Amino acid sequence: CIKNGNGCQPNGSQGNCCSGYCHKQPGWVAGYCRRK
Repeated sequence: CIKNGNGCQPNGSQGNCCSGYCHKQPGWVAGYCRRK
């Protein structure tokens, strides 16, 4: 969990990262976490 290299929003099933911040662009399938 956490960091720009971990699953967070693969298919929008209420995606949420422990950090409390994520990142998903309208292109890639699975959105990864984000710290800042």
